[PDB]
Amino acid sequence: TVEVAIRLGVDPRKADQMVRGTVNLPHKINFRVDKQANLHFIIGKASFDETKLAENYGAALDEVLRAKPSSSKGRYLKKVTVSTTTGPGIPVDPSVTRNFTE
Amino acid sequence: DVRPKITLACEVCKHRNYITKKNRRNDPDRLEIKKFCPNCGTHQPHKES
RNA sequence: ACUGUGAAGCUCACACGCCAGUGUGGGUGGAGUCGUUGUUGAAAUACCACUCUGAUCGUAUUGGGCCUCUAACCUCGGACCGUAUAUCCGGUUCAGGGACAGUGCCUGGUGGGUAGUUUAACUGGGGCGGUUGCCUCCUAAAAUGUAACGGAGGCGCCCAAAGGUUCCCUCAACCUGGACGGCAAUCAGGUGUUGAGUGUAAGUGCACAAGGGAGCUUGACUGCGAGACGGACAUGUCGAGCAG
RNA sequence: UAUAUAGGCGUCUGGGGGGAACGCGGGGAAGUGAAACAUCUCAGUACCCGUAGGAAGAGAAAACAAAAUGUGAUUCCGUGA
RNA sequence: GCCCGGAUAGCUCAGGGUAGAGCAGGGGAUUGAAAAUCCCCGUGUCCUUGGUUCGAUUCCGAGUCCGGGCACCA
Ligand SMILES: [Zn+2]
Repeated sequence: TVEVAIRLGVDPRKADQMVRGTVNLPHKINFRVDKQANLHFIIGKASFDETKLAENYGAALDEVLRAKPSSSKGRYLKKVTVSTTTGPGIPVDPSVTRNFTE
Repeated sequence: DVRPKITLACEVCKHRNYITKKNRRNDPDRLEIKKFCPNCGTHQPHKES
């Protein structure tokens, strides 16, 4: 299917510049930035409900924004991908950061 | 500088109240100490910056 | 996850390849690999999304490097004309260079070629040498202060305890007895009133301990401060006590 | 040299130079002061160039002001200081 | 203050699952002795601390001693 995969613009090599999150949104998971500065979550795909996971996706995004490193330089959220199992593209717009369910 | 100048900031309000000197070879860690904080009005833990 | 808009199995080609085999497309034929697979830090080469390392394709933007062409611009190359006199000047035309060079604005480099200036004081004359601020002692003439290139030294730090508080203790030296052990290590008994020690020079002090040991701890605070010391001035120093 | 132009003839009308001070537009020092000196001052002074007039320059808001229904072109004096 | 580079045996110097190479030093061998050559050794906190990783000389951070160019109006 699909998931929530974001590319945080942070340098994972630096010890200080490490992003770790933990959020809960029913509508306690653990998120760790890869060694190549990527973040992946668990979500559905395009062929699913509309507002069921919209609240779930919004809560997780706020966790990443609140956990942004202080020393991060440049754009923080560069890309978010919701591409299906066989479908290409389907990239979520990174500009949406408040009141997703609308 | 062996003995550099350090500033102690309150844990709660984060105000910088005191400045002193410590040996950074004998005490490699950030100095932790309880000092009076005028803003909070009471003795609070202070930490090096 | 897959297959008849046709799997494997063989064979046809290509690229990588430690030719061990991988990946791509083609054909015959049609009914497959796949989950804990057993070792493993990591399990599936079931598959998917993002991505790293190199390698390669395309469209968009984007910068540099050259070769050309002549029409800008250049020629103290030639020939005519103004012009009777003209190695000036200008114009016409041929021959060459040619978006280079020259010039304007902006910008980095070299720059005694030139210009404006600096290059201390003390001092038994000046130079050479030495010194310049702070702390301690003597000279210093028993209050305070007192000069000389007079006599001796030290400082431009250190300590998170070597600061605060409560409680406890008494050294150095000598004598006597003890396995290595001796003048001197650790043990034991006696005499021992300061001769030891006080982070660091000297002086004044400290055995009542300011010296030795231990438990807790951050007052190495905030707002203030009667009254004084010292002083050309600017500096410097002590302080009971009130509240949090 | 063709269009023509540069140029050449003829004729009218102006210009040139001087002046003590004042005006406008440009170029622009140093001694000196800082108890030295380079930023700074001296000073846009001294001097130099171009120009006028009886005076010159400026002048009729693409202005001040601050919620007041406030002034209302320019120039020059006194305060503001 | 900014940007790069160097530190690895006694000496010089190459290097995510390697500590190595050439000279030195010790014994063995060749030679009639001697020299010149071949064999086998000993030699190492990979500047020092920490981090990522199953695993670091190798990647990252800080610090130490050098070197080069530039910036520096209490
Ligand atoms: Zn506080």
